[PDB]
Amino acid sequence: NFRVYYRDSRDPVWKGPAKLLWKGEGAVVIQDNSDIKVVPRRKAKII
Amino acid sequence: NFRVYYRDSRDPVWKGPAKLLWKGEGAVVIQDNSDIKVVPRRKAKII
Amino acid sequence: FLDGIDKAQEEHEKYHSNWRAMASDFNLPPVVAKEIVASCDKCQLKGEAMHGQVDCSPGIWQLDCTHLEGKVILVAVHVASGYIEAEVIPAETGQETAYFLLKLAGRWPVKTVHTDNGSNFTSTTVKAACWWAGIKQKFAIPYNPQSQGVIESMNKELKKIIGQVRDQAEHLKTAVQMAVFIHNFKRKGGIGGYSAGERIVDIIATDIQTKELQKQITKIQNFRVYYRKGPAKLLWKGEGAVVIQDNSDIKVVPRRKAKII
Amino acid sequence: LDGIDKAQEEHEKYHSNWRAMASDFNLPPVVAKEIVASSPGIWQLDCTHLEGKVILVAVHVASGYIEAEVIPAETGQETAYFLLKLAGRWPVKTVHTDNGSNFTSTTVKAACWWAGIKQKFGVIESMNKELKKIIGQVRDQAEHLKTAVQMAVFIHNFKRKGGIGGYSAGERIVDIIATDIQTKELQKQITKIQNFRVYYRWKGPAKLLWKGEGAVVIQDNSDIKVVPRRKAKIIRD
Amino acid sequence: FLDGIDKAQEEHEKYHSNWRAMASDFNLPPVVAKEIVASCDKCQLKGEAMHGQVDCSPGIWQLDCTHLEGKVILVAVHVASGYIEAEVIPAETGQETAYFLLKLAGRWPVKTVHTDNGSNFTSTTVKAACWWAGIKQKFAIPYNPQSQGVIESMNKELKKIIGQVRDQAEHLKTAVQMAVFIHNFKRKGGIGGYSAGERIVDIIATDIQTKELQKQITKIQNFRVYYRKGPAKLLWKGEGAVVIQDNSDIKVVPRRKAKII
Amino acid sequence: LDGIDKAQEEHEKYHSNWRAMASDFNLPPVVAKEIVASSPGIWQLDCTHLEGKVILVAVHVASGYIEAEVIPAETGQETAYFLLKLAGRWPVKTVHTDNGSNFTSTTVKAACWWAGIKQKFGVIESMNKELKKIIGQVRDQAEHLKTAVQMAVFIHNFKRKGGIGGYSAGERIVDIIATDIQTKELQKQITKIQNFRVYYRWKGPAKLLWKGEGAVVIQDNSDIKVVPRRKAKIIRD
Amino acid sequence: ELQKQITKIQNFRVYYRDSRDPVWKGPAKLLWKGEGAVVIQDNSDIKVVPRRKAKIIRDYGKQMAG
Amino acid sequence: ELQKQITKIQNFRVYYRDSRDPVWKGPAKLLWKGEGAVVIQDNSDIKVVPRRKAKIIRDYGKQMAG
DNA sequence: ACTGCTAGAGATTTTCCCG
DNA sequence: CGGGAAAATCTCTAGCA
DNA sequence: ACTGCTAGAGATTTTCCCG
DNA sequence: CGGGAAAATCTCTAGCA
Ligand SMILES: C[C@@H]1CCO[C@H]2Cn3cc(C(=O)NCc4ccc(F)cc4F)c(=O)c(O)c3C(=O)N12
Ligand SMILES: C[C@@H]1CCO[C@H]2Cn3cc(C(=O)NCc4ccc(F)cc4F)c(=O)c(O)c3C(=O)N12
Ligand SMILES: [Mg+2]
Ligand SMILES: [Mg+2]
Ligand SMILES: [Mg+2]
Ligand SMILES: [Mg+2]
Ligand SMILES: [Zn+2]
Ligand SMILES: [Zn+2]
Repeated sequence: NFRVYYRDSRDPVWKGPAKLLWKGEGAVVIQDNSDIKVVPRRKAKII
Repeated sequence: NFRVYYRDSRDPVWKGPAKLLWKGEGAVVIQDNSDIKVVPRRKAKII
Repeated sequence: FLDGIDKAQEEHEKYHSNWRAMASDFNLPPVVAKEIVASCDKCQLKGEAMHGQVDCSPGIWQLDCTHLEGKVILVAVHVASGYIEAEVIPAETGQETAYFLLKLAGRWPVKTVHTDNGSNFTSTTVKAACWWAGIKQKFAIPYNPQSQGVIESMNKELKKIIGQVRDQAEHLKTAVQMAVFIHNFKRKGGIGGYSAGERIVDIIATDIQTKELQKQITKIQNFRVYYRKGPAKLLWKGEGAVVIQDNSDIKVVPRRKAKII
Repeated sequence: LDGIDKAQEEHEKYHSNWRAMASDFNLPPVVAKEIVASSPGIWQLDCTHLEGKVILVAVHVASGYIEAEVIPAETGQETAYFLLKLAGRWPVKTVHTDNGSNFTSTTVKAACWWAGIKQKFGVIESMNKELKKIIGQVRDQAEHLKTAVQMAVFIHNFKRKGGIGGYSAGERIVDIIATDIQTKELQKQITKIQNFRVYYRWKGPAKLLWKGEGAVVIQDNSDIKVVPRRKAKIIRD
Repeated sequence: FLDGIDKAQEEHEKYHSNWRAMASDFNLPPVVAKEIVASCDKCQLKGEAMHGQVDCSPGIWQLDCTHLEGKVILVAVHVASGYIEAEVIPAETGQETAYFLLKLAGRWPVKTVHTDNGSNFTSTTVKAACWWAGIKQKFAIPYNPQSQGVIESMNKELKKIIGQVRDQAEHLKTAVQMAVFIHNFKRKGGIGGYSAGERIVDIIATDIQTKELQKQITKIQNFRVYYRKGPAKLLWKGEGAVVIQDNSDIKVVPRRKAKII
Repeated sequence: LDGIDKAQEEHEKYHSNWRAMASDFNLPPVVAKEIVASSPGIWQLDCTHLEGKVILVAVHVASGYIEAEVIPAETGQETAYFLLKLAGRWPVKTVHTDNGSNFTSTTVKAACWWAGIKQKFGVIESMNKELKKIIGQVRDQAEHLKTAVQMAVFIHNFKRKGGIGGYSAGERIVDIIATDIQTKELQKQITKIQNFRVYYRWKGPAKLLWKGEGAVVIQDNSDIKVVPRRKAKIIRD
Repeated sequence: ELQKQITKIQNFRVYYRDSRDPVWKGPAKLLWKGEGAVVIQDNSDIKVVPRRKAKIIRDYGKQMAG
Repeated sequence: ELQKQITKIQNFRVYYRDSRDPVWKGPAKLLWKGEGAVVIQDNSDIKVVPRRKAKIIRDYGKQMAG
């Protein structure tokens, strides 16, 4: 399991921890409170 | 002698040719129609 | 360290000091200071320092809108080649964009378009067009213009040319076509020293020719390879190396420990 | 380098062009061109009418590849604009028109002068007939006419396959333009080297053909001779 | 080439093709195509791809204003060390800024301040302050925030900290001081693994000590060097190399062809 | 490494501290500390009055370096704010106050708890007198009082030089804080190594002191012995 | 027959990238082409490359300068 | 006397930059310090550096470790 | 005649520790 | 002299607005 | 489950040409 | 095999808004 912290969409405030559901080269798919998002890896931190 | 073409100050339009009066590392001093300016070398082209 | 750790958690809870500071002041192994910082939710404020890479398959186009002198310019780029099609439109609507896209798909092979999430690109009528032309639609991550770096840089370039040739037209649509012409045929560089028109011709022709040649080779060169396994389908033998495809998985194995049948 | 004599014999026996020679005998194309020496940019422009609207069609003669858009008025401005568009999408060297009023306007002439196109005042009519057939076939799938016109241009350029190879007009135009790019590249190389004179072994001046990594192919007295690089001197005249 | 050049100037005058395109199409030496592009005023649209480097002398400070939650935060950074002084102010005025600057100059050795051209920094009262404190004023090139990259990055950093500790204060001025404290003493890294407070102490102390030591050395070690010239003042002999200062010009010469008197 | 015995003799003869030893005999400071073993963060805080305004002065005891600002009200909030400012500009470990109402507020206590300062309820008064003297000397050069106060803080910290060396209070505070940083660095090193035990030549456990590039200095039975690195084994206890 | 075809397939140049390097690697030789992957050969090194990362040309200015 | 002073002056570390390289070069030894220029020695190479480009520390944590 | 920088995240290379 | 792990270094990004 | 890029300017290294 | 000059490659930036 991983914890993800991310900047989503124009909001300059980091959120998390979310579950990592999928990691590709360039972007990750996370689950933050039953709300699936797609975040560029420039805008995430996986721990 | 050199010809200088430069982007001055928030104006996105390149001007010139001006005379180069002085070249330092990082910036140049030019004369465009008796009007001396100081331009960063990121914003000039000397020929 | 049990004493030094607790004095470190208490101080981070107040100052959010970085791992170097808590290693220097509480005498901690850098791994332990890092584990302290890594469990503070308030300190996760930074992402990776990389970039992804955009798809550059031969059939992918990036579309975007751009604005100039009050008008809307719809632009497409062929990603592999740098070849553009632009056109001044009446308004950023799905109707107009679906029209532009039908034209493009009839003039070139378009398999996939990639756009941001502007309302014109996401409209239900651009979707009906793409479904008729057999186009796959790929939408970026919202508010990530880097997902379309190719078309976005092409806006830079198109706008740059239009400014060089603006005094030769009266209307903007004329200058937009002048700039599309100048970019596609009068600017040379990149891979192969080409212009974008020559390069798209080369890319598309190469795709057709390689498809045909490989189809023939596979029709003729029919073999099965056992290496180290199952009857892996042979792909290429040469130079003492063998490339096979075992269960839709491509791998390079040296000629040793690999028999061809 | 060794196949030069085989190439000469094959060409004297079968009159084969430089491509088949430089392909079967593995020769640089300038040499095969020398042996064999020892359309692509043509479009037809015509306006058609249908449901009271003007459709301005362009056909690439060599391939049958179609560019058609509904235009608002059969005026010189709309035709000059259509022509700039076409010239920016494809390499267009010469247009064949029919001396109509719009095709002879000063506007279209200035467009052609800017885009470097040459104006010259039967395939276009058969292509109009095929276009009208497909438009009638797909009219029930669009509301407006311009949409059905583009649907038909699509079906013609990519979903109709005919001719010898079984290709479509888009495949054909790409093959033709590719071959044409090759032709200009070869001619550019020939023009680049044809100002050099080589003295080998010293013998009289020779027309230089190639400057490989291990040899220097030349042509003297209507005959092609291979010499090693160090045995000859290349100067520019 | 006289024919191919004129066909190239005529075509550039219409399309502004790049030098590669005019070399490929008119058979031109790349130097000649480049000379064609280089004489078109309309094609000079791009500057060098470098950056300058900001002054980092021990006595230079970069000041800027920044805004948060509706308030104005004046910030200073010591360039050599990364040490900050911030303070919430009533309004971006020259009076307030001159006050902040008198305080800074009384708390630290400030020889030179570097600012952008905001009206508060250019006011006649900040100038009277700097004249009383013996400060030299350096104004950036207008609209070039890169001239102040240090203070501008410090805004990033200060704002980042204030957001971590904002829930521990009620007012903003409190959180600004909390962040100045955390940055100056609770974050470690850079040159010497230091924090910014330790690093400014080290920089200033090193400056004083080296000034003193070199003053003594030059008072004692008094010699003149003839190399290859005039009696160049000796600076440092050692390891077979000699460094001298001939007419306010410092140069490294090997011990050979250099006699010390 | 060789000067260890010379250092021991010098210390038995003159009782010299570890700095003068590690400076004259070229020793790593942990070794000189072992031989010699064989204030900086103190501020005084007091409020003064002048032209009906409150001036809140802080003095660094060791150096005489002054931080003074005119404050609006002699309240606990203004003092807590002044104290956060000071603690963010300098390393402040302990403040000496005078049990006044503002210095004893819950606000100042929370400020000190956040900034890790210790509160303890004569130099401050002499410094107030000197500050008032300079303020009276420079009052005609400013309109407001806060400006003249900062002018005086400047003159005192940088333009008044006294004492033995002829330094000013800013030079002194920088020297003192530098030496203090050195002290914490040395203590940090000592704390880092004092959990290791060395077995050399095997002999009993030894207190490790240094781990250079070509030797390993230790201390056994209140005596310091240098051994080559390969001749001893270092373990952590 | 077949060896002609193979020698033809190996005349196409490939430009490509690795998943964390932004610069395009210079021309390699194409050995095999599939739907998803392209097998190349860059300096006697047989890499596999995903299709989305490979630009396969022929370079006509090269086919014709020899 | 003098050689003590010189050995002291050579204990200060210098971080510096060249006029077109953004990264700070690691610690060099200080040999001489003037108003405008600092003379250093980085890997047996005696460079001259303008003052505005040199960060002269002493590193106290290193000093107190040998 | 002036000038992008800083700090964190991850990847990659060096160093050190015991054999 | 050999690996393994940890330290050190290097590479690269956002935000400064 | 997706993803910065492109073209020009200058600097630096390779290649080629005649010895 | 040696330099010199030209070609080729590499490094890095703004603007895309
Ligand atoms: C309403 C639609 C849909 C949702 O988002 C907005 C806003 N937006 C913003 C930019 C922009 O910020 N370009 C500057 C830039 C910065 C970095 C980079 F890598 C590339 C870049 F182009 C666009 O280009 C763009 O097309 C849009 C747009 O279309 N929309
Ligand atoms: C009215 C004063 C005087 C004249 O100019 C304006 C406007 N301005 C604009 C930025 C800004 O664009 N920051 C983003 C950024 C971008 C790149 C980079 F390298 C550094 C950066 F900080 C400032 O920071 C800033 O202080 C000002 C300001 O003060 N003024
Ligand atoms: Mg958009
Ligand atoms: Mg865009
Ligand atoms: Mg500002
Ligand atoms: Mg700013
Ligand atoms: Zn934290
Ligand atoms: Zn031009």
